[PDB]
Amino acid sequence: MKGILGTKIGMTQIWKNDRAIPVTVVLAGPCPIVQRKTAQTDGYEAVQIGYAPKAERKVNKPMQGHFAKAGVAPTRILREFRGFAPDGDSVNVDIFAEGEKIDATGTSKGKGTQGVMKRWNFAGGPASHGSKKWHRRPGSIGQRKTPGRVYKGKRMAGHMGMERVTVQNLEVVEIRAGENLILVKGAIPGANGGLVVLRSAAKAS
Amino acid sequence: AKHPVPKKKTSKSKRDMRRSHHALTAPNLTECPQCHGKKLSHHICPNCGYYDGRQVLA
Amino acid sequence: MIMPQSRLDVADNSGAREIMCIRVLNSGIGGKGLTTGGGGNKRYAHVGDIIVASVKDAAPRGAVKAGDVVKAVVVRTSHAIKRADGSTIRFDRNAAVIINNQGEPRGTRVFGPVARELRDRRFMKIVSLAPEVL
Amino acid sequence: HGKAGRKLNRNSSARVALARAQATALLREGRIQTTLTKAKELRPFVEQLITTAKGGDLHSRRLVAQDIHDKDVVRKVMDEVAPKYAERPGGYTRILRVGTRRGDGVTMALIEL
Amino acid sequence: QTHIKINRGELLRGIEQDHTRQLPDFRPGDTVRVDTKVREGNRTRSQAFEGVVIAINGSGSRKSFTVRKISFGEGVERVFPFASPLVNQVTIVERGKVRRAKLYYLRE
RNA sequence: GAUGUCGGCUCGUCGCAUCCUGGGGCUGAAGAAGGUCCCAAGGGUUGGGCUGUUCGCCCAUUAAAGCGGCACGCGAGCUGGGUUCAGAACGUCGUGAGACAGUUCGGUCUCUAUCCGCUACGGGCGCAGGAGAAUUGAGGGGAGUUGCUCCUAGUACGAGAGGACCGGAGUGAACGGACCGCUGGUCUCCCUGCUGUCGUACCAACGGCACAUGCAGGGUAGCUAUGUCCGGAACGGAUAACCGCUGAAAGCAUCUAAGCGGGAAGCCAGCCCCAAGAUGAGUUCUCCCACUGUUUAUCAGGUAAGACUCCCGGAAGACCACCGGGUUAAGAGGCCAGGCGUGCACGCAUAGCAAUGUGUUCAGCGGACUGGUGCUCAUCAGUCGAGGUCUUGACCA
RNA sequence: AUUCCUUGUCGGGUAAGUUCCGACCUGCACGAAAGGCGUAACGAUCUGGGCGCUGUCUCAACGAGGGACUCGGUGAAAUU
RNA sequence: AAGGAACUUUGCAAUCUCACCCCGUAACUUCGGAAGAAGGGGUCCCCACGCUUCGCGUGGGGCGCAGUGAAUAGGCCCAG
Ligand SMILES: CC[C@H]1OC(=O)[C@H](C)[C@@H](OC(=O)N2CCC[C@@H]2c2cccnc2)[C@H](C)[C@@H](O[C@@H]2O[C@H](C)C[C@H](N(C)C)[C@H]2O)[C@](C)(OC)C[C@@H](C)C(=O)[C@H](C)[C@H]2NC(=O)O[C@@]21C
Ligand SMILES: [Mg+2]
Ligand SMILES: [Mg+2]
Ligand SMILES: [Mg+2]
Ligand SMILES: [Mg+2]
Ligand SMILES: [Mg+2]
Ligand SMILES: [Mg+2]
Ligand SMILES: [Mg+2]
Ligand SMILES: [Mg+2]
Ligand SMILES: [Mg+2]
Ligand SMILES: [Mg+2]
Ligand SMILES: [Mg+2]
Ligand SMILES: [Mg+2]
Repeated sequence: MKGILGTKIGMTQIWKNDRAIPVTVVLAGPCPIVQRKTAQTDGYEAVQIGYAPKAERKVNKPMQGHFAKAGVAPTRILREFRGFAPDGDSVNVDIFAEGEKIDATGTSKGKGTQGVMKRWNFAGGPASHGSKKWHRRPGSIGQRKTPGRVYKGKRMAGHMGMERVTVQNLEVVEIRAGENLILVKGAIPGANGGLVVLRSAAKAS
Repeated sequence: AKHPVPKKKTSKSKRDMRRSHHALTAPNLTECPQCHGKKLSHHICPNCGYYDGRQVLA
Repeated sequence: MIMPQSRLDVADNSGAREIMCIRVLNSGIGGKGLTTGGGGNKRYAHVGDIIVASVKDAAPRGAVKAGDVVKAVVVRTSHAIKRADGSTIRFDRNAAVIINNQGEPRGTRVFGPVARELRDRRFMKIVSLAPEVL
Repeated sequence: HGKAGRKLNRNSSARVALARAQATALLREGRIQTTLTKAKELRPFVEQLITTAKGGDLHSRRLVAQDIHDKDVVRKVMDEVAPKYAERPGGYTRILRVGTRRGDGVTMALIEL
Repeated sequence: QTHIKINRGELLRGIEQDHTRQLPDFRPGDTVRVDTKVREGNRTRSQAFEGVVIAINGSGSRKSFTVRKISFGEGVERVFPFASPLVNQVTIVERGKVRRAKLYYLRE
């Protein structure tokens, strides 16, 4: 529910007490609140937030109108957050607490066309005792005369990566408001300089 | 023999349908600000050899 | 990273010179003797892990003789072991200490350094015979 | 993936031969007409060659001689071209696109300094 | 992807100086490294690891050095983060004469 | 006028007569461990030795090491050990040529997928104006395993030996997802060292060739697992066997005949991902706005908002697609500074008979990293894109 | 290279050995120039074991080149 | 990386080994062999001294991770 938008900065090594901690640095920059979705107006409850600034010249006439209505500044990234109704213009301070478990989401790094061995952890085959199918190649796609078809969903080579990925229950190690930073234990999906969506634990333990 | 092989002739219809994307897209021709012969955007005008000043001979 | 077929140097005077891995187990030690497995898969034995093993080279005159199926705890490994502060330890050779069904050594003394991880894993008696605990 | 950052189209030795080959050509001729891509790859190697020469000392010369195996071109670059570029904060290489060839249908380009 | 005008370099450097530690002017050659073994239950021990620096990988938080020793007949290699809280102080025992940065040859 | 035949591998999916785990009933169930039957198919179901073997036997573990179907599933997917071609041998049979219930060594497994099917990705048009963007979720897919230890508690129970249910903590294994900070792997020319030979006139310094890096040592970005981080859930609703409340037919009794409650790893929902071609084509915000055309060319043509084309690039990518920049400009290159890697450059001086060593020099060199900077190219243009059908109803000047 | 029963039986080696070595004789169905038993050396012969080393494998990764993909040129095939 | 045959019908394939000099070498034998058995050491540069050269031997010194420094280049053993 209570969420924000940021940018993956990098990973570093940090200590808390006597133990080292791998940390992903997120610049969870200030988010203008740009549209309040109400059951009365939209049919569901949500908030449209904004992220990186955009030069006024780069902004088209229709997007200018959408921003001018809320009287903000044009952004570039616009996302909603269901059931989260704050007051003012969204920043991590007081939103997230040091220690709080969070749900980091982004777009995985894309690996293009990837065959069954990498894409699905296949096995491929013998590298030596007679082959033409040396390592990658799937085996049998099916059976015989029976479902003279191949099962829908059959794990096959395709475009791997560049998908939405949510990583549940990540520790909030440190927070540097004003610097608009948030240290998170572990690995968030996507590449550095990528959009990230940090929110309240989907369903906490 | 020649292992996977076609089962039936592909009809004049079916063959043609596959070619619905084979059509060449005409170049977006611009007119040269000088020599007034047509040219390609981001290229030197063929005719005068200009690209603000004259670069290529003729 | 020890696995079935891995040959290892014996870090005691139990009589065995070289043991060969037969099974990597999910290394018990609690209340009664050693505990029963935490599954039947588990591919690698690390330092502080118990393995079942066949004796391949044994010294003349000793408790443990060749071809005996025995239990041993991994004491050293070429594969690096990582500690919570960020430190790493890695040994030139991998070694084990033969143990009984209550995880106590079978020999009178331990040879060379042992991994601190053994202390954590409750192996008191091993860590007591140990010359160094790096 | 492949998020690297370089570009070959032949074998190690050959990539270096072409680079050095065309670098000597540009430096000797001042303007060469080549394939667009081939010209694109050339731009930085030759731009980097001028900066080395911009040293003026023997080492700077001898370093250029590792890539420029022409006795004369090394002198032209050392004593003539590099000095002329004295207050240019790097950049003397410009690429213009000439237009498509007959045989392969490849888009040709010019590269001048 | 979010095209924010940012110096990720510096931003990282910022959250790293609070976890960076300058240690003596060593390159290879011998050193007494004085680890603090708090891990012996509630009791805090002190053990010293003394050997030859074989490598010096990393920078900033992530900077570390590899020490190699022969302890009770068996070869031991330790990797230490410079900013490890379990490190107390490293001390040049004696300086060495090497012709490279890695000296892994010493493994034989 | 040909439906390739055993086993393996690869790849799965499905039945339940369930091997484990879940719920129960009876027990010759004190407890603990069992036995047996009922409900239950969500996930799981180890690695070796021998044999072509399936099977089976053994070793070592496990919660468990299930039985079957899918042309004894799968050879336009791989193998080719077994069997059923031609050589050859042994035993045996036959006078023989030959033969088998046999046994033994050998013995070519055919680059190009047309349709359906399956995985990825676009082009078209539709969704009653032309556009930029945010979205609901009908529907669909993924996921679903389990041990051990402690606490309850040395309690219940038991004469004792031993030893719990229920509830609550931790910590693994295997599997999966993401990630590269760590630990490592690689990093085909980023740095050094080394040989032979040929070249740059020679010396000195270098280059080629010795692989499609000559060889060695190291190694950034990247990518990577053997390295990290997270995950399977909790709550709920309806059930299964089963346990019960109220309670007749049958003045008693009965969980049922009418009604009602509880009850499973299963069902629906919840978690993650796709999702309005959901032709039933949904919703919200914002923009542009009613242009011109002789009854001779009956809708084409300037245009708006907006986009495409082209260019320079990209942690995006087969191509397309996607994201960024395009001078009103820091997009990429170069250049500057820094990081990082290599590890002390050429030249000169000194020491030595020399090989070499020392200094100058934490030198020199420099792919991909982090900034900065208008030096180079992103020039100049072209192309396209609305003026909104009708019927009913309601509100309105 | 002969044995059906058969994975005969006992021993060896292996953690575990239907194969292999050795004994044993109950030779379905050895045996003396269709030679019997043995034999050092020789073998791209066949069987079984060991040391060494290793991407054969756990379990695969990275990297290179040549195809595959894209454009311009020329343009086949079995099959139907 | 760690492991090192666990792959599998079978170490099939692919490593390891690799030239010259010195030391050294088994059962068994038809006394030839087996034998390159097995195993171990050396190898580059400079200087001085000696000799039988194209070169070699002894001494001391130098440099690198490494000296048949790159190419050509036996894996070995036990039993049938
Ligand atoms: C290598 C190319 C070569 O093919 C082969 O040699 C393979 C190996 C051979 O396989 C084989 O002969 N064999 C022998 C058994 C193992 C292998 C085989 C069989 C089936 C599939 N794959 C391999 C065939 C598949 C085999 O057919 C098979 O014959 C069997 C008698 C019946 C099979 N049916 C049931 C499908 C059939 O496919 C025939 C008899 O050939 C020789 C086929 C006929 C048409 C033929 O002569 C081709 C022109 C042939 N000659 C040529 O120059 O090119 C070919 C295509
Ligand atoms: Mg494989
Ligand atoms: Mg088939
Ligand atoms: Mg490293
Ligand atoms: Mg048949
Ligand atoms: Mg039960
Ligand atoms: Mg690395
Ligand atoms: Mg290398
Ligand atoms: Mg209920
Ligand atoms: Mg644009
Ligand atoms: Mg830059
Ligand atoms: Mg073509
Ligand atoms: Mg015999």
